[PDB]
Amino acid sequence: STGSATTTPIDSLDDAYITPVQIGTPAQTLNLDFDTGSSDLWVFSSETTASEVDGQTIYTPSKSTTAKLLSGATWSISYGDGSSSSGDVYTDTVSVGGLTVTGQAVESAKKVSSSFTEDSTIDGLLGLAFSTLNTVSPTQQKTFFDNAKASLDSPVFTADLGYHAPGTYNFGFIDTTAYTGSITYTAVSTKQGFWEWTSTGYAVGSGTFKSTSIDGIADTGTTLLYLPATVVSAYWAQVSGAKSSSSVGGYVFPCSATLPSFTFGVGSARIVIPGDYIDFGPISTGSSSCFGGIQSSAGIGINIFGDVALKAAFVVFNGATTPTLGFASK
Repeated sequence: STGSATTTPIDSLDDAYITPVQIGTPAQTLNLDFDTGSSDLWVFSSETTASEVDGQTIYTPSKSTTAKLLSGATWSISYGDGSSSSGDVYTDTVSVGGLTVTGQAVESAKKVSSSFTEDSTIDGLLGLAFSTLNTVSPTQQKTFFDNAKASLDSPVFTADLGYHAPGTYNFGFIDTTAYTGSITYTAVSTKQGFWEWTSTGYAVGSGTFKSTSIDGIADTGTTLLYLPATVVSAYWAQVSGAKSSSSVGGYVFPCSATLPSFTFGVGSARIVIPGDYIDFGPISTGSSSCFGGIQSSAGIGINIFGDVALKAAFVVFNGATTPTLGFASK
């Protein structure tokens, strides 16, 4: 089997991407944030504290003939941005782009933090990291991908995120028309539960390539590119007037700037992030100070190849017995 679904930016900055997901019988379609940096499929629901729902579409398990309470199971998750959610668990039928999993754990939120409430466009998350990170207790649950894997034509999914435009998540096949040149594959460590890999270096603009190992995670659920302070300083030094602002919470730059590209290495291959992808617009409405899309990972404890990086590539998440990651230009 295979699946193919379009993923759409939630706003004009590509802050996140939503993908429609069918849950239950009859189908209830919710727009979920596919997150290769976590492993829980959770939704706003009829059980979510009413004051914490503000515009989201909810899953109502009592209206699904295939929903079953997973008795005794609870979940609770905290994300790198300080947001969080928790609740109980149902199993139900879940379909993405025509690919169906029966008995998928659907984690129903009883509580969500303010960041989730305030984002009317995201109805929940669909985790695509390794199932070892799933938070369901006392019986850990599998991701949608883990459940689908044996049925797929090939044990893979691909992320093809757009810049200010829709893109595609495919399951079970590689669309050879969706990228240019060849796909370069690179080793993955699953030791921390992430799609963790090592970039071979970087370049800023038209500058020379610096060969240096950068360990990090491929994370569709993180907006920006978070890299070591040395690398980030070298990038922003090429932008007149750019500076790290403790008050804003990162590097800012004059909105009048033209940003240089940023290249990262995948083996001997190179992925080029155009300068415009690194612009996250005014820090507040009407400001001439703009927020940068490349930020320091110092104090996160891990480097994160988030959407800024991933949207410059066609990315293969290969879930074979020994997982790997593939990157192609597009």
